Amino acid sequence: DDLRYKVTWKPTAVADGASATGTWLVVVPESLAGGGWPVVVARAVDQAG
Amino acid sequence: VTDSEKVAEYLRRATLDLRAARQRIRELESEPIAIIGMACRLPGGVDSPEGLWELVDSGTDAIAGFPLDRGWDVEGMYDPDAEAPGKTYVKEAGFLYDAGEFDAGFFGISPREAVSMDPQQRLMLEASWEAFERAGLDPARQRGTATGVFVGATATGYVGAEGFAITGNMTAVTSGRISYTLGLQGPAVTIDTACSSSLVALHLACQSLRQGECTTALAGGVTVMPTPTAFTEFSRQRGLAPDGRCKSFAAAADGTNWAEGVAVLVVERLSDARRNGHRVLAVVRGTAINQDGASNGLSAPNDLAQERVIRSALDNAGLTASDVDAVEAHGTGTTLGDPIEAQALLAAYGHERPAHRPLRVGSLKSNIGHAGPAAGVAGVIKMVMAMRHGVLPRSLHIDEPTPQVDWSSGAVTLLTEPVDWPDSDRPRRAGVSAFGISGTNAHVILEQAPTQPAPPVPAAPWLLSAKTPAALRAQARRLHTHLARHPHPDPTDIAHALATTRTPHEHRAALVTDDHGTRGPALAALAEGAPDACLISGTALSKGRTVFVFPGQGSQWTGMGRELLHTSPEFAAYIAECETALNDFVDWSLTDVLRGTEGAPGYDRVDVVQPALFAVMVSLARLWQHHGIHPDAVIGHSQGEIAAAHIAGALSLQDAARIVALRSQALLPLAGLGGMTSLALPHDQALQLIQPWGQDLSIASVNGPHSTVVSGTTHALDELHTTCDTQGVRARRIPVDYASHSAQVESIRDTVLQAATGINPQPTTIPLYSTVTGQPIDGTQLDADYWYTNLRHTVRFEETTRALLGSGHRHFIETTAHPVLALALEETIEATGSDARVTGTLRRDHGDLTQLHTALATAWTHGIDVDWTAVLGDRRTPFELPTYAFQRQRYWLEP
Repeated sequence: DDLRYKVTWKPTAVADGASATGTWLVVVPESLAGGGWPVVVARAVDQAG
Repeated sequence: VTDSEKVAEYLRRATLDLRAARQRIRELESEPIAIIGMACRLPGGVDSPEGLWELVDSGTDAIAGFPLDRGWDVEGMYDPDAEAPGKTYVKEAGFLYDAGEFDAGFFGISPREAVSMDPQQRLMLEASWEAFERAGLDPARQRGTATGVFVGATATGYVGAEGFAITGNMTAVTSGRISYTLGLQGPAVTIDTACSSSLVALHLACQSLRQGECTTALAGGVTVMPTPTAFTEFSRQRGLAPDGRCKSFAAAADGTNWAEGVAVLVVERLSDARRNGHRVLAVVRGTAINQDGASNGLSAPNDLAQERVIRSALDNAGLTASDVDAVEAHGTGTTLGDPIEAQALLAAYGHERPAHRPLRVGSLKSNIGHAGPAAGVAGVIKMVMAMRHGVLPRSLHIDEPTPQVDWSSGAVTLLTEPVDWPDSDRPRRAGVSAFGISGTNAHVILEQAPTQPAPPVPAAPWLLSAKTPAALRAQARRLHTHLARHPHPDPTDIAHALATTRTPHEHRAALVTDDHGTRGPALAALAEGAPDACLISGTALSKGRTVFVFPGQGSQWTGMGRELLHTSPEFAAYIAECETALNDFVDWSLTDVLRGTEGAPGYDRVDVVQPALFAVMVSLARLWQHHGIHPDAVIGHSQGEIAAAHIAGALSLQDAARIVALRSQALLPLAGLGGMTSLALPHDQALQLIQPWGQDLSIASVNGPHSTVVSGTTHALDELHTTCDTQGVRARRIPVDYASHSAQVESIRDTVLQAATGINPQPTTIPLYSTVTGQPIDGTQLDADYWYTNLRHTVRFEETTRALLGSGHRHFIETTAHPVLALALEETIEATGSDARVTGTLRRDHGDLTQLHTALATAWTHGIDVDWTAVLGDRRTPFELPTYAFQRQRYWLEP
């Protein structure tokens, strides 16, 4: 029992975040195109500074 | 007079007094109470009312897994069966995973005390500071105020530092500490009435406001679970839901679930809030509290009591059942509680109202679970934010209305989906219920805040401050992000809000610019800490007396003060006063010389530069005084002493003008005979360097430890210039044509004795440090011979500055049009091991209001209590700003 372990996911407080400094290179598959996640994350980094 | 009018006037007085007394009765029984500020920290990453609004509007469920950093054996305290000690069947619940996080250094609490401190106290302290900041009130300036603190809390059993452990866990301290750290003086009472604790406290706070016992109050609650005892023991009777979701008013309602949180409201009387120009968010119109009394067991609701408290709250508010648009129902999610609450709401509210305007019922507990004592107050915060946005958020986990209660009447409807709130024909109104386990019910009625310029000052300074540099950078970043999501806010309103409604901390910074294109980049540069042209930074000094320096020749340039004559009215008035005082013994108008009109003499002439410099310097000093920077001393330099004397009260304006004008005129025969030269050497080296020339030259002034000025004949001066070139000394030649502070002045001695004749010296209101003597001088000793000695004997500015530093003076302000003694003062300061700071007012080619505000901002940054009320006006729109950026650290007791 001394050598028993388990992986888990600790909940944690949401970080306040900061400003997205500089330019960020987002790379996306062509199959996805502009669908769900890519456009929204692009918008999020756009408003992040 | 006829008896008819005689008694009619008495009738008028009597009925006016009757109206006043009746209005006083109305405002003493039930006055509307303004919620001028709110703060909250709730599950789901919520740390502000805006965060709560974002959570509820998006319909996000904050229920999550148990904390793992609290020493809980979360793996070994879950089994499915509902009957076992130390085990619970609930996987998830609302939590504050940053509950242990606390900025101990901000409140002066040591880490060891903080570790032995209840998390409820820490959360309440932070939430109270945030609430005061959000109300437009500086929390530091509330010290000594009659402010009450009513808090709902319970003893949750959180447990060199033996003393801290006692007061750090008593529930009575949970409110008291708030009034001790902030220095409040109103009553501090910790209420404990189970789930109704916070809302009940708010009701009590309203009474404390209505009797006049308080001018402001903190009404709120806090709930923390340091141990899982609320989950293991309470689950024995299947009280909690299996999945842990509080299904409010739903057929799947099969229990409740606990949740941590904190929520406070800074509340003030509506009339008082209106008088002080505070932003009113909502208006508590009426409240009521009662008890279930006889009921089917101690822990069981009674519909009759809920109807009674709802009706009592409505009567106290003076509002009808149909007047309320929505209700924040308690909605515990229990199978037995929910139908009782629905029946009470239907009987009380949904009885007589239009069929097309049913009462909308929601529950915050569907989003975050049963927040506990802090629930009820947290509820009103939701019902405030929606009331600000005109949108009623939907209640989650409602597959359909529960069939236990009959919705056939149709007057009450659940918020299955968001509903737009009408804003026509009456203010938006709502209700909140906080029915408690112990039986104490509580209902509160909220009403929409009632509907409520000056010219924009140019180059309004934006002030920022914090306890530490990292906190300052966080403040700058937070302000930048807040301003980014704002449609072109007025810069002057932001400046006023930052200057007045925020505490000045140690590490300070300022942004002064005349255009709204550099402020954003400047805020960014402050955020990452890089320097910027319009950014100023510094560390204020806790103690230190102020000094006004008055340099003599050197600080002149064409057009100086020209812009202030138009922009600044006070400067124009002071210049006009000096002009009137100076017209007697001068053959030109000062205003023409300053404005540079055609025909007026230039600054090349000796007889006009000293009067003009004197007037400009006096006006600038009085302008500094007008902004609240009252000097604790003054110091001069040759002619500047005269100006200093006028600020010391030794000489009237007429006497100072007479002295400076006639003394300048008496220097005219000296033109072309000699001159001055400034060289960088100590006093001894300069003195022994002039020995070959003997009596021809003299030490005109000792500005600093490695800066001196020697005056003498032109032949001697340019003979010594080549000697200095041989020795390699930067003997800078001062552009003058007169060798004052030398022997030649003796040739005009009688004339200067006539120049100062007729004056009436007086004792000095402000101390004056004479450069001639090197120590403070009596105001009555400034006779004609003193002025002759000042023109003749060498200036000892370095020794006088050293004496000033020794006496405990730290802020040196040069009131010139351009700094000339900043280098010497800094050299003296750094060669003494003193933390004094030097500032100037204007600079070459920069004399508009922008430069004046830059100088004021720099002075404030160094720690001078500049009165920003004069600069930025008395009152503006209450612009809202982000709260302080706390630098939290984890403090928690190990098992």
